[PDB]
Amino acid sequence: NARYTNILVPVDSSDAAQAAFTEAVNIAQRHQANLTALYVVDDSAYHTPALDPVLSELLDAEAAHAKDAMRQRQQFVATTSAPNLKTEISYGIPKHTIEDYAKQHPEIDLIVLGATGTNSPHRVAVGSTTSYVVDHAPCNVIVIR
Amino acid sequence: NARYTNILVPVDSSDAAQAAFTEAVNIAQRHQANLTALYVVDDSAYHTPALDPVLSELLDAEAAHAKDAMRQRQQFVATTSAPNLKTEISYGIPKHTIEDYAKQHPEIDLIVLGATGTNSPHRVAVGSTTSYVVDHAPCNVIVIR
Amino acid sequence: NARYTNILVPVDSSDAAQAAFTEAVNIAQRHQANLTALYVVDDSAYHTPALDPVLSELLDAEAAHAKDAMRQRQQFVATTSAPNLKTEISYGIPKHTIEDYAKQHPEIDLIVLGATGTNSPHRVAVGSTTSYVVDHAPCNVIVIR
Amino acid sequence: ARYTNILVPVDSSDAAQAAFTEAVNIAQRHQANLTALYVVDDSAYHTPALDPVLSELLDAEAAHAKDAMRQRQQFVATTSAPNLKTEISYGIPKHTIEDYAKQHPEIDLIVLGATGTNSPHRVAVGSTTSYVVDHAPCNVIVIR
Ligand SMILES: Nc1ncnc2c1ncn2[C@@H]1O[C@H](COP(=O)(O)OP(=O)(O)OP(=O)(O)O)[C@@H](O)[C@H]1O
Ligand SMILES: Nc1ncnc2c1ncn2[C@@H]1O[C@H](COP(=O)(O)OP(=O)(O)OP(=O)(O)O)[C@@H](O)[C@H]1O
Ligand SMILES: Nc1ncnc2c1ncn2[C@@H]1O[C@H](COP(=O)(O)OP(=O)(O)OP(=O)(O)O)[C@@H](O)[C@H]1O
Ligand SMILES: Nc1ncnc2c1ncn2[C@@H]1O[C@H](COP(=O)(O)OP(=O)(O)OP(=O)(O)O)[C@@H](O)[C@H]1O
Ligand SMILES: [Ca+2]
Ligand SMILES: [Ca+2]
Ligand SMILES: [Ca+2]
Ligand SMILES: [Ca+2]
Repeated sequence: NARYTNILVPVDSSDAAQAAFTEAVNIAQRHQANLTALYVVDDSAYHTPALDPVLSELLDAEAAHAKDAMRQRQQFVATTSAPNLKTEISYGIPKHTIEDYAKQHPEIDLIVLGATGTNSPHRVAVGSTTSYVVDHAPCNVIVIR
Repeated sequence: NARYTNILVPVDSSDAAQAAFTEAVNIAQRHQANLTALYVVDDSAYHTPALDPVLSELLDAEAAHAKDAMRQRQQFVATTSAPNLKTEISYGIPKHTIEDYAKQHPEIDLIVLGATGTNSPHRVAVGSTTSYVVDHAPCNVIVIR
Repeated sequence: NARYTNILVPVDSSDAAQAAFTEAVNIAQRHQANLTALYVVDDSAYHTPALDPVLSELLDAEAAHAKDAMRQRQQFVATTSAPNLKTEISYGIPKHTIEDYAKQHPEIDLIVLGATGTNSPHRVAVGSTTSYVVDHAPCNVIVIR
Repeated sequence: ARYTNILVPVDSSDAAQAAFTEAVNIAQRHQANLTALYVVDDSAYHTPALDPVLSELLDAEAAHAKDAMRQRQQFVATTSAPNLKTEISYGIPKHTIEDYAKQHPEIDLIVLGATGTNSPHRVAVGSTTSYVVDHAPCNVIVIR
């Protein structure tokens, strides 16, 4: 019977992304699929070179919070029958970085995304990351709400 | 342990939609969910009352063809372990009708869609019916490519 | 001191598109630009070859109605200081045809569009033809509402 | 009929500056008021302990946006455009631009670049433009 083999679940810090992760674990268990959770630290903030260290302080703190969240997720997955969890934090423009991750790891056959994220839940029904990735992903994409 | 209960798969006459239907059957099998396939006959063409019978002839043929496709899908589904298939042909503006179907049958907890359809596979990676439904659906949506 | 030289105003049969045309003539007058109004007859309806005559009867009537609206538009432009009006009725998928038209005539340096059209004013603030054209046009695009 | 009040939201990109330049061209022809708006995006993830770090960053970005505004004020003085209001706000850009137009309902044109700082090698129209075209109460023109 036909199955997903390699799932990607991009997550920001939002409850909607965490609900997408939870469903991605459920999908991974059902299909006995590999699972990768990816947080992108957005590094595109305008700055002159003089402000490099202030930007690093901000992003490295964001990265550390994201790593603490991934550690809790690894513990959670160990209580399920999903076979594994790889966790990854990378820096870049989130939507581009998600697209490139999928395209440059072509074994990935599903992306699981929250409908919304940290910025726009009381303004749109679907955020611009989700919309972009739906558009540009080389594989199936499921939007969780 | 959450599972889908009632899956809606909107189909046009395209191969992309038929691939979406095949996956919806796989999801319905794995979840033992109810499945409904829905073809919308687009009835919005410009016409004066004098041309009603001409348009009616064209739309009635399209409907009949869609019903032929549906009969074949019922036969397919009987070769699988999916519980059932409800088949529906509706007249309306496709993206609005899909949205309304999901909102008006709120037990629907997944919509399955092809990325593209009959019109633009050669111009876009995601068609405007998909993009509309991803935005406006009250439930999870999965885009199949 | 740049000016437009060759403006395209795609119209459907909606009031919103006619308000677009009205503004296109205003822009045309100001820049002393050439103006082209383009109505696309959507010929993408599902039909087998036995049905071509039924479809053609529908499309020819739509085309004839469009031609009468163009006649009225030529009359209106002659009451203004806008240099001219070319009118065109084409057959194809509307958003594709508009894109192709602007690429076929690269002199075109503005496309003027209504925000919405005949199908979706009660569902969206901007229609799918307009968003497609904003995305895909090789030149500036103004949206009229 | 003519435009009375034009808003031209700008980021720091060349695209946006081309948008600004056309906005001046439109403003002169119509003898419309012109406002240029730069929104400092303040949505970065951060805990309270990091408030002052983010403040430092955003305040520098704001300051650069002001140097751009000053150079634009000087350009507009060379033209017969009636005026330039310059403004710098803090918030989510696309939301802020929408709010600005609905909170100043005299605005009858928004002029935008097709793309901006982040995505010209990925999309033909950016997400800020997309959102404003959709949510604006008035005409919107996309410059490319
Ligand atoms: N930085 C990121 N890293 C990884 N995944 C992300 C990131 N940002 C968003 N996502 C994924 O995309 C989903 C939707 O977030 P998105 O950014 O589209 O919404 P939003 O922030 O509410 O709106 P917008 O950013 O368009 O204002 C999230 O639930 C998450 O799954
Ligand atoms: N008339 C319809 N009835 C039911 N579902 C449809 C209909 N039209 C499209 N869909 C669904 O949406 C999916 C994508 O089709 P969509 O219409 O968005 O693409 P397209 O025809 O290529 O592009 P567009 O119509 O934007 O030019 C289809 O695979 C199908 O699942
Ligand atoms: N067939 C056409 N020929 C020329 N221009 C068109 C055509 N259809 C739409 N347009 C142009 O696009 C503008 C917006 O129409 P659009 O089709 O996007 O909106 P809609 O019909 O309300 O929504 P949708 O088709 O997405 O449901 C119109 O005001 C017109 O300028
Ligand atoms: N922070 C801002 N303040 C004011 N105007 C802006 C801002 N950001 C973008 N704009 C306006 O929107 C136009 C398009 O920028 P947009 O942000 O949509 O493109 P992008 O940065 O290339 O893509 P994206 O942000 O979707 O990755 C700009 O040229 C500018 O006119
Ligand atoms: Ca976001
Ligand atoms: Ca379609
Ligand atoms: Ca339309
Ligand atoms: Ca941007």
